[PDB]
Amino acid sequence: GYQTTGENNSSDYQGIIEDGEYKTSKSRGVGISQNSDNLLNLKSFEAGLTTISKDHFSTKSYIFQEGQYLNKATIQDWLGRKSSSNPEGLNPSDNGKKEANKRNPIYVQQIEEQDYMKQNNGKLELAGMTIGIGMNQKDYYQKEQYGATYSTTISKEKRIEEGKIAAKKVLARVRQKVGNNVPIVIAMFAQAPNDSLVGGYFYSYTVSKSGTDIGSWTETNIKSYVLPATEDNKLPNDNDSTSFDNFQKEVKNFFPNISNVTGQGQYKDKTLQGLHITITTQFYSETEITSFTQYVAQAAKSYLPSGIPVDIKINGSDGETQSFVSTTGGNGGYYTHVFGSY
Amino acid sequence: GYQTTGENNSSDYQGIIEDGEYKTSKSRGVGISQNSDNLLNLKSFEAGLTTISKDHFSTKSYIFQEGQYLNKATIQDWLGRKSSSNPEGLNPSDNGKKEANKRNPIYVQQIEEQDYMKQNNGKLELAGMTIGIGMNQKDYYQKEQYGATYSTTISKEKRIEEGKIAAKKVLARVRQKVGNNVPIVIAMFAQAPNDSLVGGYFYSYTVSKSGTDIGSWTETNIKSYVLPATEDNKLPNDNDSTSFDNFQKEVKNFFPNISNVTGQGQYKDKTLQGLHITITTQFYSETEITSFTQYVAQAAKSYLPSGIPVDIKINGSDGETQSFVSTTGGNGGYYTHVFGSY
Ligand SMILES: [Mg+2]
Ligand SMILES: [Mg+2]
Repeated sequence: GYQTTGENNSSDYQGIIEDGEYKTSKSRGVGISQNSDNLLNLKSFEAGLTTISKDHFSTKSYIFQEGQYLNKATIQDWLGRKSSSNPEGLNPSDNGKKEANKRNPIYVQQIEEQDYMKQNNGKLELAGMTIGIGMNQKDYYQKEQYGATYSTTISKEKRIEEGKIAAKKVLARVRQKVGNNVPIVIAMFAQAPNDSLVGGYFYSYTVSKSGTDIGSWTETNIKSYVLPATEDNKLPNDNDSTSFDNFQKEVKNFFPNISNVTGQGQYKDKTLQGLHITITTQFYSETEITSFTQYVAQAAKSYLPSGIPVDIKINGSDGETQSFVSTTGGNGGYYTHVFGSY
Repeated sequence: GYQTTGENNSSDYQGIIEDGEYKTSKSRGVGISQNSDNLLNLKSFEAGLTTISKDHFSTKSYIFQEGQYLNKATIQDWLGRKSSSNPEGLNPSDNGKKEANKRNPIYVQQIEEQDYMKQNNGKLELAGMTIGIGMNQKDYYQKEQYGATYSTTISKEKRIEEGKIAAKKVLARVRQKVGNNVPIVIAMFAQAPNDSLVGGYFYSYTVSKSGTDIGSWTETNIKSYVLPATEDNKLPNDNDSTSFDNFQKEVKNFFPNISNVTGQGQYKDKTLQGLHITITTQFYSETEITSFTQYVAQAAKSYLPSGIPVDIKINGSDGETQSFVSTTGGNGGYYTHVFGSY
């Protein structure tokens, strides 16, 4: 039969085990290949789809089911170019043209489904769905076989337009599979370019309560930014940026050997929501790890912006995590853990 | 001047920053080379030296100083064979013999110092010291240049005897450097062999309150054991072993792809004190990580021995830690953290 994973709570969904195995997505793997040139796009797409879901289908009242209605083959077809051989393709036909401004580009890069279930007489019933559609900003391609990479820059306006076109087709198709009564949230994502140190971002969503017409769109403004910031990639808040810089300076030279400090800040508009930081250093003893971990927690509380969740992973040179330091936010909240040897 | 790292507390020592840098050991690095054929010996030696220290020099009343009195060069000399060129060597002279039962073996493999300080008029003063001496069980060596590895098996009796001989020399030498009034704990360790999946163990200690004579020895019995257990390497408690096996079985097949589960159990005599477990699996999405992490916490609470600290690191296939699950012990205590993307 089915059992849940996890307990009922206000932060995460319970998931599903069926017949002794986690009930994996019917499209498992498709996102890896669709994002091969920048896997951070997969990670931010998925993370954002889950937060959008949490805002519409409460973790307290829905169980999360990995998407079952759209399988890998179907998503692969939809992500292909339309042709007489692939009539369901959402991307434009190959007009044969090699010029970046004349070709029909790939507008649609990834699609994921998350299903939200309610319990009915010991059985799960589909009660909500979130669909993400990831749209290219740059579409990379080759003029020749193992040859050089070119790109078509898709304007924000065109991306938005083609996203709405794709959303309407996806909604029509999904409605045939799930029926007319399930609320469906469709969330539009902009893929980061291949050289980006952060994944892409969600820019809008719509909620279809019934039918196939697309109603309003609600614009969204959650974005991630690399740390430390640079002249070309500034944070929305300079004070947060200088705070990070202070933390980095305070940590970097703890040992004779310099420690690398990088991270991401998540913003809603211009307001910092959280920090994720990774420190990488060379440790040569367990007591060095204990001391550094204490000092990182001190430096974080002193110098990093307060009142927000901060997670700091402390890795050795080989990438093995030796400790971590965190606060959920509020105040007096840092926590540490060292993954020591017996 | 000096500042501490960390806050005053009952679980860890505060450490020392001097002139903007952590005050590293004067023998930093020596343990890496002394344990090259099994680095788990370094890790368990250091971890155990810290726990022995905590039992004698309270974390609430001493600051930890990385060993300053014995430098790398001196430890290297002491760990060498005695000769007219190296009169301070603690290991026997090279009698030139190639037969494993005729050669003088290397008895002494590693030495580490930890210093414990009290504050006096804004200055730190040496108030205690722990010295570990690691003794071989098997001593590996070559009869020829880039040639084959042989070993001398050193009996438990001989190891113990030679350990006491080495301890007395180390005590005499250290007393000249630190004076006659500082309590010195000398802790004897047995190196694990080169193929061991666990580091070695502390077998005895003595406390020198003054002078150079070695008093009693107190036998100790903390040991680590690999998980899952095997016919050749059983846990001291079969019920703990079968409990681990149950946990492993319950986790292993969560995904279509099998998950590897290994670990260590720390025992005092025959009584389990704690578990460290590492799970390694292939994740393809952030929702898979959330669900697995919940389920690991459930399985741990259901099936693993209760009333002890358990730490479970959950790694992806590339060794990157994706989440972890822990309880300090007692009851209703599991905690989880997912290192998710924004
Ligand atoms: Mg320095
Ligand atoms: Mg299976």
